[PDB]
Amino acid sequence: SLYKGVVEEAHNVKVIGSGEATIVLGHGFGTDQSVWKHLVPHLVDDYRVVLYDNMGAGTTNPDYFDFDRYSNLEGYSFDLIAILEDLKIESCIFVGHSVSAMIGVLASLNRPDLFSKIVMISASPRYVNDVDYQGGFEQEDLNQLFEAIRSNYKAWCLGFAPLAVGGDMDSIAVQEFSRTLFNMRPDIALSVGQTIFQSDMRQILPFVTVPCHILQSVKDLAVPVVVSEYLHANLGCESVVEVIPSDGHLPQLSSPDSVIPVILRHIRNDI
Repeated sequence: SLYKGVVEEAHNVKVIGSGEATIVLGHGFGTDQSVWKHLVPHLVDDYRVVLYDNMGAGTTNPDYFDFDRYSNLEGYSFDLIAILEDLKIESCIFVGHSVSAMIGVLASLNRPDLFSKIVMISASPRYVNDVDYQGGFEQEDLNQLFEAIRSNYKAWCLGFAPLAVGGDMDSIAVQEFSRTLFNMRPDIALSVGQTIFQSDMRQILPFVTVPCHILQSVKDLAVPVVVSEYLHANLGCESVVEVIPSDGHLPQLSSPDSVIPVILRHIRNDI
């Protein structure tokens, strides 16, 4: 089949660890499964861990990027479901970073039986400000971002990576994220950037039935703190919010000492 060439090969699927329960880790825009490097060592002894890359990431084949399939987030949610079915995983804890949080939400709406919980990191149901909604961006801000990608992809990557990652502009996390951003095919980065930035998942939040743990940095370029409160209030499922005293959109990569313990508590404990 209902959701789908090897699925495991196309998504660079890696299955590691051992245990009764399975954790599936979904990464955000501009990075890949390497974003979970500091988390994975704390999971492998207790859980089976599934890592995969989103179609369109620089580590994936650009010839497999189906513009119709990925014209909405549902295309990524069907790839996630196909990965779970391919592996015969009947239930998982899903940890979704950035766009993967909404991808996970959508997959749980299509298949709630496959998810016991969703742990979101840097999630947002809508980036653009609306009448009674603070997303953090005006349409003009996105228009400037897309113009910069059209004009000079390399310069945009170098200017955007320290802003998205936060903290020290010469850190290893900034260098890793500039590298994975620049590994994307520029036209795919622009197409995906537009699909994500123009998404609006608000209407479906009350229909979510899988419990959600909402985690984010207090200072995140793409996610005002208010978005975490908006998610908690509007998700129809049982949810909990934890705002971390950290800076950055990829905090599990840039501040692991303070961020990893928080992610671990939400994975290991139920609401």
